[PDB]
Amino acid sequence: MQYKLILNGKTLKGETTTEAVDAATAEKVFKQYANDNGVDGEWTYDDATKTFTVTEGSHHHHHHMHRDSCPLDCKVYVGNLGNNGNKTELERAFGYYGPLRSVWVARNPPGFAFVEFEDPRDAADAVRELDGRTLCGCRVRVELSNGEKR
RNA sequence: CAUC
Repeated sequence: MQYKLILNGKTLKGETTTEAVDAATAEKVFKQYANDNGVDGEWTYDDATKTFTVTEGSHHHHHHMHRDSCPLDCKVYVGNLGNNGNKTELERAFGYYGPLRSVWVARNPPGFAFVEFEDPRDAADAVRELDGRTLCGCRVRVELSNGEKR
């Protein structure tokens, strides 16, 4: 019986078919043809239209409509926290919403500090649920850090 | 939004 395959990639994309028994032969035929175009992403199958797919993430190229919202932008600010310069509380508070990359706190009876996350969405979620309330024992103004010029 |  014949089966289909789609090679959804950034630049090289396409589709083909083959005579097989089922996935037990189609899943060891398309593996060659896909690598001959050069795709080798998410190996998929549809059990109602009998059509494989391989949505690319292996030919080492991708871009879309993003720039000033990347892993570089993840720096954050926190202040009016309460008298604490030990980082541990705010560090687990930050990394709780999602993994950090760096944390800083000052030297003179502080209640003010700085932070950097790994995903800019970890910083965004943290900023959205750490602000204007309380964390250590104060009112926590929490913002993205303005401390850059590219 | 710096006390590094």
